[PDB]
Amino acid sequence: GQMRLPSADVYRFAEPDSEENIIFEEGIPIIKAGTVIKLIERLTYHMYADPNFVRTFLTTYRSFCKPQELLSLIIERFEIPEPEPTEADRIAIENGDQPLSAELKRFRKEYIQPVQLRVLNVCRHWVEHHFYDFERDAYLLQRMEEFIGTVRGKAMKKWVESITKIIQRKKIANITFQSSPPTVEWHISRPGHIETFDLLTLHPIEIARQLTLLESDLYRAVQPSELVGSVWTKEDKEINSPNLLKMIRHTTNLTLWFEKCIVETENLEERVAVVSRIIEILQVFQELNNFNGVLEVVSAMNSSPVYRLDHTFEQIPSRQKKILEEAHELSEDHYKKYLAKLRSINPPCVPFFGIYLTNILKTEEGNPEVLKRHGKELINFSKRRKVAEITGEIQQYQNQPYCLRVESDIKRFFENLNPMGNSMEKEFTDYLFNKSLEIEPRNPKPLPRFPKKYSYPLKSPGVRPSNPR
Amino acid sequence: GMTEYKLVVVGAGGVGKSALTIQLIQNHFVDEYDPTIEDSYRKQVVIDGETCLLDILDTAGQEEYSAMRDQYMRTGEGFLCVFAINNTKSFEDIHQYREQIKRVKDSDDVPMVLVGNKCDLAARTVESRQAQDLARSYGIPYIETSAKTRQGVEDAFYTLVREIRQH
Amino acid sequence: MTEYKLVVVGAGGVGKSALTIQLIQNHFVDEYDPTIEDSYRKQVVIDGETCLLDILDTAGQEEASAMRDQYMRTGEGFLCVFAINNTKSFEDIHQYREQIKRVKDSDDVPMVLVGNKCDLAARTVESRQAQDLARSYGIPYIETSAKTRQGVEDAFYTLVREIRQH
Ligand SMILES: Nc1nc2c(ncn2[C@@H]2O[C@H](COP(=O)(O)OP(=O)(O)NP(=O)(O)O)[C@@H](O)[C@H]2O)c(=O)[nH]1
Ligand SMILES: NS(=O)(=O)c1cccc(S(=O)(=O)c2ccccc2)c1
Ligand SMILES: NS(=O)(=O)c1cccc(S(=O)(=O)c2ccccc2)c1
Ligand SMILES: [Mg+2]
Ligand code: NA
Repeated sequence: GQMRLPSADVYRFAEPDSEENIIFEEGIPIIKAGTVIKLIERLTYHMYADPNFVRTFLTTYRSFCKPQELLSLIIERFEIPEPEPTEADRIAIENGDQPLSAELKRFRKEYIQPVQLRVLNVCRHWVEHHFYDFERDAYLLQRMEEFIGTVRGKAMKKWVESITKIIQRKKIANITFQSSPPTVEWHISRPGHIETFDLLTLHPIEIARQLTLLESDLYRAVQPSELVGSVWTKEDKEINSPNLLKMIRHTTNLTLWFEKCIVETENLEERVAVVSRIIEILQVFQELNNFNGVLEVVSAMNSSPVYRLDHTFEQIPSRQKKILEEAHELSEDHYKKYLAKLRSINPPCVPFFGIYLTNILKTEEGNPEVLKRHGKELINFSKRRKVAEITGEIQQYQNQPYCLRVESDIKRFFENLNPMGNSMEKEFTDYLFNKSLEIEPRNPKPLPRFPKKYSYPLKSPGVRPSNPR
Repeated sequence: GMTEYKLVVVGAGGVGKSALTIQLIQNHFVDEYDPTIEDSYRKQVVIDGETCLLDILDTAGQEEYSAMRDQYMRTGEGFLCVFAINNTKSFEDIHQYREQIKRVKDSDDVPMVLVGNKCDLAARTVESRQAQDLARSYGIPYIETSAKTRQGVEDAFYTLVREIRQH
Repeated sequence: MTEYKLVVVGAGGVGKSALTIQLIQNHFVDEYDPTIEDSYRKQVVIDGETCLLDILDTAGQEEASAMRDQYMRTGEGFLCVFAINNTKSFEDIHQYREQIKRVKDSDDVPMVLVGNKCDLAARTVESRQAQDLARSYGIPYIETSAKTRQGVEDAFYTLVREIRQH
């Protein structure tokens, strides 16, 4: 038969399942809703582990339970009372014999030790992957250190000592590859001559590689704490979502730089060379699976100042129009082809973050925090699982690093790019549009001629890599 | 077959804009949503006896990707310009959204509606007369909506479709 | 995209976690932090087909030995890991093999035998003895180093191929 449980009066996690405290979705069960007590029971269940549940719960729980209260509840979960001796044990003891204690030994082996180990696994994951709770609340960390440091008994000893060390390392807190990265490529600008770096003087292959390293690092730095609760849209977004905002602001700045390079090149022939070079950079972005970079280019080519430059695109070779059109088709029909391509490529990649943000926000906004059943309010956990499915997809693409060498000067050039200068957004985007009208006036105004501005060759070196010995 | 209208929602972030399209497309009578689901933004409706398909683009949450706005906007035939009635800054933003739509569409007469959205119980700071005056100065309709009761939601979208049909 | 459920099993300290983190992050973990249970996910193209690997990293410490049936029921293929400088861990392999067969009630479970820490000179389990065991199970034997990456992709992706052909 099943093991008997502690009385629910001394141990709250032994209350029977009912529709008043837990609801399952229609081979482990999937929870639709439940009380916080039932969620924690199933998070640390004696019959099975649910590693995806641990991640989901620790990513999303603050929408229904405070960190201090979570710690109190898992300590309460951990402290399981042992059963009293059975009648057979009693009779042995009355005869001066050692009891078999069969039921006690089974309850230790099959209930207490799995539940306690799974509580410790929650603590381990909490500290390793969600340490910001402790960075932001020193007293929470003290309570966790005291709890872990006072767990007695040899069955848990290896993990108690390990978690203690992990905590101490987190308080005061290297890649290997299948091959060598390719050789850094140079064009007109030579190594160390940062003063000449520009769109046409750096090698287009190396522009795409160094921007991909930068954009990959920015993508990989975004933590789930910046996303849950839609906090990047709220008044404290600069405090709560700084890595996400830095990543988006890089993307915006690069798009505007592409636009500025185009419309400030007033000579038609030179502007064709600029647009052609940006499409070559797009081609290398595609080859590197840097979808953020792909859409930085697509956004620039579809901006109001650039999209209207019919005389410029008239001279772009058909094969380059095909590259740009295929990249733009990724975004059509609510990113249908982008989503399919992202799910088919071989990482590393740099996803476009914007779709994730819209889906997290709409999942939060479009589902209730609680479900009301039989007079009780149950936490709607299915809503949190949906959010954590998105944060988990983000994390899955954050694992794989690019096998590309950093060039420190090119990296610094793109980190310091500031096309807007001291201008405000409206002033600057009106400036770009007025430049577009200057260089290609609205019909029927005649098309003017403008002098060249570049003193170096406009011919591209192309985007196929070279390899000397 | 039936006409499809590509509608685009624009407006300040962080003030409940997304509730408009969620409430429209939703199972009206089950408060639930999965935005990842293929065509969670397409809806067949009957407006003045004529059946049509609405395709709604709402990039809510992507407001910081400001250099993508032109591309997103160009996809649209009609626009809902949304502000929150308890956020004066979102109301003051409307002028620049309308100007950007006109530039992107290269037209001084783009089908659009002004939507004042009540996203919570915090005190209203934009009175209906202020928003009516602004809408009249632009020559466009004004609709107020609740983010919680679905009031006004159908009116906002159907009014925009009528603006497209009568363009 | 086909999804594959892989499980990494073996004695404590043989390098199950280091192998998994090397595959997932291209990083070698120097610390020995005993695992309770961790789950990872990896999208990867194998033989021209994209798939999605779920990788369960399990506990080798004997104190967790009563908690294995649950993860063996759900896994579709098993990396059975020992360390080539630890003969007891090689002797523990047969116990994992027999438990998996019992739980899944099958003589035909996708498995790969993995001899880890092959970067270390001081070997105590000879390749021939491990290969003989693998042949008796009908499965391949792959020597790996989580430290240098030698054999790591081969081990995991060979297991994917055996699930695919199962
Ligand atoms: N030299 C070398 N050391 C390795 C290798 N793999 C793991 N180690 C080392 O062996 C120790 C244990 O590794 P670990 O991955 O934690 O082993 P585990 O099998 O996951 N242990 P557990 O079953 O307790 O979770 C660590 O110090 C780790 O750095 C390897 O290929 N070479
Ligand atoms: N929508 S898009 O991103 O593909 C795009 C944007 C600007 C220019 C181009 S184009 O030069 O390929 C072009 C020019 C004229 C007629 C057809 C195609 C494509
Ligand atoms: N559970 S864990 O601590 O090992 C961990 C934490 C974060 C992310 C990951 S993951 O990227 O491997 C991942 C992503 C999506 C679904 C499952 C797994 C693993
Ligand atoms: Mg381990
Ligand atoms: Na206000």
